[PDB]
Amino acid sequence: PGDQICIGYHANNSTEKVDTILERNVTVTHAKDILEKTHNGKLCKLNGIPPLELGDCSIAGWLLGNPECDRLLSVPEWSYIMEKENPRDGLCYPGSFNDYEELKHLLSSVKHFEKVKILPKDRWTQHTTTGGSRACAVSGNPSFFRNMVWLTEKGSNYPVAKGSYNNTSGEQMLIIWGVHHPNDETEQRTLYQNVGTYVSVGTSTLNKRSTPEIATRPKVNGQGGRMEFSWTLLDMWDTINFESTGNLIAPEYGFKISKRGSSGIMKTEGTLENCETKCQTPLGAINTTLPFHNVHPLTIGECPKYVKSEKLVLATGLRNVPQI
Amino acid sequence: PGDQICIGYHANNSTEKVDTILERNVTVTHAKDILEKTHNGKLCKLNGIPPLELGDCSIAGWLLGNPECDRLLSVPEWSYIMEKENPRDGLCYPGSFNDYEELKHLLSSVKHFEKVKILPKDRWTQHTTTGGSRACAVSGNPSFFRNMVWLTEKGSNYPVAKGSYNNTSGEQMLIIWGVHHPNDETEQRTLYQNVGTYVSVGTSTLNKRSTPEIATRPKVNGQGGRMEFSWTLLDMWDTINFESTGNLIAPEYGFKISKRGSSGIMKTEGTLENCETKCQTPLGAINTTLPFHNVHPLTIGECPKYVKSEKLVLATGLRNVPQI
Amino acid sequence: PGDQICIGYHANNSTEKVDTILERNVTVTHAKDILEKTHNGKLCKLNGIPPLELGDCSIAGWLLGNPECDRLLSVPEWSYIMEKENPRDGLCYPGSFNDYEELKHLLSSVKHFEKVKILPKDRWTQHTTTGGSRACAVSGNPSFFRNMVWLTEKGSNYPVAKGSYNNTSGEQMLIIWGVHHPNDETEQRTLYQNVGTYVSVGTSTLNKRSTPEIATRPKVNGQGGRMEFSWTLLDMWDTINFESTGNLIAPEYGFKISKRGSSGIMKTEGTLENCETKCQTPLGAINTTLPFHNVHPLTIGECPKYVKSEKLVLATGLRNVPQI
Amino acid sequence: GLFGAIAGFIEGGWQGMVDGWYGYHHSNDQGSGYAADKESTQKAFDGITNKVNSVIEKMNTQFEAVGKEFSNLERRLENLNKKMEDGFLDVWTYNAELLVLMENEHTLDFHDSNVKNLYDKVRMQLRDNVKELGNGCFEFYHKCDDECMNSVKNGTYDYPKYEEESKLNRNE
Amino acid sequence: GLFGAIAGFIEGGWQGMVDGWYGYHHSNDQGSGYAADKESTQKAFDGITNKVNSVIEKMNTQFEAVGKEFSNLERRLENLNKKMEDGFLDVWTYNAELLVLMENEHTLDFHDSNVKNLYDKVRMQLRDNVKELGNGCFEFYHKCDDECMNSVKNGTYDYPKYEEESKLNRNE
Amino acid sequence: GLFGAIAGFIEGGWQGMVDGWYGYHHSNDQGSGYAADKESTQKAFDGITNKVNSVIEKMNTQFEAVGKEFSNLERRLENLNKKMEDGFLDVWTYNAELLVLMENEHTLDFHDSNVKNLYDKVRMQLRDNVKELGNGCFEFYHKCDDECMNSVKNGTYDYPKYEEESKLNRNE
Ligand SMILES: *[C@@H]1O[C@H](CO)[C@@H](O[C@@H]2O[C@H](CO)[C@@H](O)[C@H](O)[C@H]2NC(C)=O)[C@H](O)[C@H]1NC(C)=O
Ligand SMILES: *[C@@H]1O[C@H](CO)[C@@H](O[C@@H]2O[C@H](CO)[C@@H](O)[C@H](O)[C@H]2NC(C)=O)[C@H](O)[C@H]1NC(C)=O
Ligand SMILES: *[C@@H]1O[C@H](CO)[C@@H](O[C@@H]2O[C@H](CO)[C@@H](O)[C@H](O)[C@H]2NC(C)=O)[C@H](O)[C@H]1NC(C)=O
Ligand SMILES: *[C@@H]1O[C@H](CO)[C@@H](O)[C@H](O)[C@H]1NC(C)=O
Ligand SMILES: *[C@@H]1O[C@H](CO)[C@@H](O)[C@H](O)[C@H]1NC(C)=O
Ligand SMILES: *[C@@H]1O[C@H](CO)[C@@H](O)[C@H](O)[C@H]1NC(C)=O
Ligand SMILES: *[C@@H]1O[C@H](CO)[C@@H](O)[C@H](O)[C@H]1NC(C)=O
Ligand SMILES: *[C@@H]1O[C@H](CO)[C@@H](O)[C@H](O)[C@H]1NC(C)=O
Ligand SMILES: *[C@@H]1O[C@H](CO)[C@@H](O)[C@H](O)[C@H]1NC(C)=O
Repeated sequence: PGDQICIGYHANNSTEKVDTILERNVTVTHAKDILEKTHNGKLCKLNGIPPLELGDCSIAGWLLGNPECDRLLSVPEWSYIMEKENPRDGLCYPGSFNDYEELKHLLSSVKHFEKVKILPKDRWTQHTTTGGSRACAVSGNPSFFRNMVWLTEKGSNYPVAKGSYNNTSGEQMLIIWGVHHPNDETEQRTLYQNVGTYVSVGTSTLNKRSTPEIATRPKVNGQGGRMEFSWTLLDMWDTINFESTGNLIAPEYGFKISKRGSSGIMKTEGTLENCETKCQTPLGAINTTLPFHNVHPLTIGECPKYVKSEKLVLATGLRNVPQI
Repeated sequence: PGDQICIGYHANNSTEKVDTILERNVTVTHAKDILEKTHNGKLCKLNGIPPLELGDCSIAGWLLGNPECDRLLSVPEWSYIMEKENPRDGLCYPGSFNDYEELKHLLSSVKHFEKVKILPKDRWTQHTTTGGSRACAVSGNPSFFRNMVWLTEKGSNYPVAKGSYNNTSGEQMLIIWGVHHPNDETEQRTLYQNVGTYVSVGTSTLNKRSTPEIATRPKVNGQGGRMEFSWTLLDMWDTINFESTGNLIAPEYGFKISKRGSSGIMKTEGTLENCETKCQTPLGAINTTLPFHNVHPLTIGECPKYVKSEKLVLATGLRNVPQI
Repeated sequence: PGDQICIGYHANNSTEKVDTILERNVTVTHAKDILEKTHNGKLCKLNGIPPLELGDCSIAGWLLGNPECDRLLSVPEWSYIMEKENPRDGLCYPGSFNDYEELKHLLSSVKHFEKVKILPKDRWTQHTTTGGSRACAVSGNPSFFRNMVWLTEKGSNYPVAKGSYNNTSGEQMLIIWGVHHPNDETEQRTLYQNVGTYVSVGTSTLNKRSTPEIATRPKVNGQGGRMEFSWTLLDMWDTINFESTGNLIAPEYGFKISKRGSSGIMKTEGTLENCETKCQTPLGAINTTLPFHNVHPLTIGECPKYVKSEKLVLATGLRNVPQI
Repeated sequence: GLFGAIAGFIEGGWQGMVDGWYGYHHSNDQGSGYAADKESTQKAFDGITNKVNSVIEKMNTQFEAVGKEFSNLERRLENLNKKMEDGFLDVWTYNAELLVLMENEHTLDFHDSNVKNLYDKVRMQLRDNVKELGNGCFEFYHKCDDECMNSVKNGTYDYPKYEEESKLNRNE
Repeated sequence: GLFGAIAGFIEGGWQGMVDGWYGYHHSNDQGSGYAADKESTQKAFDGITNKVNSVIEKMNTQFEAVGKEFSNLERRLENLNKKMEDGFLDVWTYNAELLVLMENEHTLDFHDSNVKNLYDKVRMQLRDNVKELGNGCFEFYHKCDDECMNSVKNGTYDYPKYEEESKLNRNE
Repeated sequence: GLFGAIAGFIEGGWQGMVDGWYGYHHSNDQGSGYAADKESTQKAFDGITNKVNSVIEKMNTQFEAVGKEFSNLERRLENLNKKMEDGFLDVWTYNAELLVLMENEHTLDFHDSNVKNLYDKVRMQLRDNVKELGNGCFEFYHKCDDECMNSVKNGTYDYPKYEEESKLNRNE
């Protein structure tokens, strides 16, 4: 009965399971889970920079200056934008916003605006500029989008309205304007005196015109009329010209793009909490060094890669085999 | 010359071939073909529900009510729609259909309509409604799309035409209207009396207008004039308003979406046969439990996954090695 | 100390490295690099057929006949098109070109045009046709796009302008037209006499109209006015009809598609060299039998497949193990 | 193949072994015959069953082409849709075709490993009570009747039991 | 498994060998105990470390979903965007899940090869100075003290040194 | 490596064997020299040739980027096109890079299996007419001249022919 040497292998108390091609649910001595499945349930600052929290406002409500959005009249640099699925405060005077999704897509690469008073209201000397609507009422009185100017008849006249701005701000500038489509003729006359009007906008590359449409529509926020808004990115050193015999909704401001970068609009009903992260999802923030996550496909920041998997566990050790 | 025990392996008469990385055309003892390559060559009911067979009609011919499409005036729930590549019977009065592909895409999630008489013809008391065209002739006499109303002059007058419908049907409703662009002035006057007309449509979200275009065009189906059709999905409890001084082609009906679900339009010249399947392709129906098929990429129903492969055969047994 | 036989394996002086899953930088006896990384730095003929070199002209400059593009008035069949990132010579009279990217996409399947004089200038007997602009000056004198006709007032009148062409050329034909949007009324009157004008175009499928817009715009190439161009592919045996009370920019020519095939527009600042290739990239031509390349994603011709990899080397031999 | 047994040192397969993938042929005074090894065959069968399920189940969500239409002024969008649906189609064709070639290679080598392993199991049990002939067969140094054969085939061959007899026979 | 050692001819693992993946149990006059083989364990550790890095590094550029919005007259474009983002998502889920099943299989077989290889290394060194018991153990024909054991464990066992003694003992 | 032969029990490669991948070095009274094994080398060569063709042929339809342009009011469509063309590019880069790492691993192990298999073929033929030295070499118990060597190298070594002589020599 001689001396012996035996060759063998490690076993421990591990109950870590992995799958293979030939066999599922294999117990191994060591394993590496490579899938992050948890998040903190909060909306957070991203690298110290807070999102822009729109609250009840839509992108349109913000940029037009819906008076219910006044907290947003001046905002600092943001890391992402939080918008609700169906914000209440958008076009308070009802209507439409041309190429609105394209504008929202622009916002994914913008991180700050400087709002510039490009066409000061006081300079419309031949027109009334105090026009508002019960649809945008403030403290029980008719009012209007803060960033826009409703030009109307003055002394029963509406001379040709012309305004011009040369973008000397040093960056591309977002400019919005509108055309009022009245409910009826009494409205067209009381507001603009003229009939058969138009609104013309021209830059070096854009030539866009509207003739207003008088037509009976269902009331929205109490109004049968509509304001159709449009926008352009005015290049540096380019000039925008407005010209109108009536129905023009003029911008008073332009939004100079003051910071560019990777950003985005996150759809959420939640509110910003006092927390910090490198990777934000609509469900909450992720803090992991794992290469994959399965939390949500729409993330912002420095994020793991998303997969639909319920589990991803790599075997590192060997099959954990019970003692003899 | 002692007793013997030998270790060995199965061999049979199999000529089943597989490919591997190192070697092609390997004979193995057992194999599993995982690719379905056959179909029955027929168009079939899908889970007991027959497709909508358009025959010679286009989607537009159906929904406008081209009189050659009268078999389709009332149709039951369908599982898919069969349309020919180039159906003869579409816009019998020539013209165009705005956002027509978007309308066809809507049909991929709709499985039934209820056609609702939203604007009964008899209610246009101040206008003639019996207008038709030789382009839509029936039994040698001028006629018109069954679902639409051609409003014309009455007693040499065309007062402002206004119709309104509030969608109380309980579901979103597809509504189509048109504008007639005449060939010439004699046509504009004999039909509408007025010159310088418009057609306005408004809901809570849509504001769409047309001024008709008088212009010389090549004859299509005998006509130099054109009818340009547009559509909207009218939301529940929303109102659509029509308003016109002339050239309006009014709907008499709306199509309430009465059944929603996964569907689609299959392009085929074939006809429905008395057969049943879970998976329909344009070439014929598939009945298999195999995970892949290579029949056609455009399938409807509960289908295997499509690949371009000519063959997919998994080895299950071992290399089939000739006797010694 | 008996005789011996030993089993062993090849080793050589190879320093060829490969990576594997378990180990990087493995020396092997033989290896196959499957990634082409080199090109000749030149733009070349593709299978003996030279590209169309636009030089300083844009696609629009070419097709409209910007007088700075006169070398391109008749061009032979091409294999690809070379266009600069920002060509100087496009719309010399400023404006816009509707569906311009869609037109450029059409060019990817076209390899030759035959330019056909569809509407000879001399046939506009009731209108002036010699109109030009300092914006398109030639030898110090006002001129105009060579392919287009600027119809203006004759004897202080502009009768209704009507031109018609039936495409009997044997292929689909590209036709371009424009509408002039003047800066002011003095311009509208001096050029066209009429006010309240329109430009109508109609085929069997297209009905497109414009009313010109008089509006103050920043000067581009010295001009506040704009010409808005549009295009259509006129089917065989179809007729296009033009009709206008003013502001029409008529084509004199059509471009019959005379050769179809795989082509494309390559963006490059370079010039064609006297060389030949089967595979062209914007960086230079590739000549390899390797299955992959990493030169540039946008290639034309019979090309390897592109990947981002810095290296792809397959082991063919064994681990190259130092002598004992 | 990779493990050297199938079409290897065991030169051919057995037509006469009809009830499993791997097994035995014995030859003694009582006679001869084939028998499958039930345990190794069952393990291989469970492994292969799992493999085919796994390949299939991993491609249960692949791309599906949706019919859409595009106008004549939407050629870029049409081509994008086409390139996309084609692209996924080509990805899944490659995935299915590659997975199958790779797993076929592994399957064939798996059977080869299983045969080599069964051989080694028998060898490492019989030790020097047998001659290793080199063709997959072992020649016994002691008479091995049917019951002895069955102990080999179920892994309960008793080496000490036959040690003395074999050693004597191996030497004379 | 593929190489027949783990849960194979070496029937079970050792709870008492806590300082590596593979190794030895010795038994002599001086006593007994476990020891890891440092070299084979280190090589396996470096291999496995590289593998996990490689799988991870190969999926550092995968698809990322970008939030975009679409009007109610842009349903085809919306569905295209959805099908596309879904398509890449499904491709990467499959890639990650497959790569992991395939590499897990290879990892487990790699450990099995490493054990078999260490066994064979020891066997091919001891030659006929030992009995191969069939369970992963070798029984010596010569007394093998602690220092002798250490020569086996570091690959410097001296066969000629013990040849004469073992041969005599093997025969009497 | 996986099969334990290359950089394994056969410690190094042979610079002097220039005409194939695997083979022999013999040493007798007539002298010594190298020779490739033609059959094992040819089989490996055919296998490797097929492998490279298969990897290549499986990526003959991959994605191709098509140049398209987009206006400044078509940024969403442009980004969709970009994400798509980028997405397929990343998928194919991963596919090509992974396939190559995985197949390189298998190739290196394939050569290792081929060497081990050739060794075992020779071993299982020579049986106890030789000493297994442990380094890839066998030492003969009978004189083995050039013609005898050639029978080993082509798989027709006659064990019965030398059985009697070797056994006597092994024992005295
Ligand atoms: C708009 O403002 C600019 C800045 O003053 C005007 O002047 C020049 O415009 C060029 C055009 O790119 C700029 O690069 C320069 O900053 C300016 N240089 C000089 C020497 O004047 C521009 O001309 C203005 N536009 C109009 C129509 O008046
Ligand atoms: C259109 O019809 C509805 C149904 O009668 C009208 O009445 C309400 O509308 C709300 C709006 O969402 C519906 O939810 C309710 O079913 C109705 N409730 C009550 C208490 O009336 C609606 O007002 C009509 N629209 C117009 C413009 O008259
Ligand atoms: C335009 O030109 C064609 C060619 O002359 C005209 O004549 C026929 O048109 C059909 C229509 O597809 C062609 O297939 C034939 O080549 C022609 N055949 C005969 C017998 O005439 C066509 O009619 C012309 N269009 C108009 C409006 O006059
Ligand atoms: C996996 O194995 C464990 C223990 O070996 C067992 O209890 C369980 O049934 C298995 N789990 C699953 C999810 O199949
Ligand atoms: C495959 O093998 C069979 C028989 O072994 C042979 O007849 C045939 O040539 C091969 N088939 C193909 C398609 O190469
Ligand atoms: C690869 O190996 C070589 C020689 O074996 C060595 O000089 C070098 O450091 C390694 N190269 C890289 C890129 O790691
Ligand atoms: C194995 O086979 C022997 C011999 O026939 C039989 O007697 C015994 O019951 C079997 N033992 C086991 C553990 O299966
Ligand atoms: C290996 O082990 C022996 C025995 O303990 C020791 O004396 C020697 O130094 C070691 N040799 C090497 C080369 O590691
Ligand atoms: C193999 O080699 C021997 C010895 O040189 C030679 O005589 C014989 O012809 C060869 N036999 C075969 C079957 O290749």
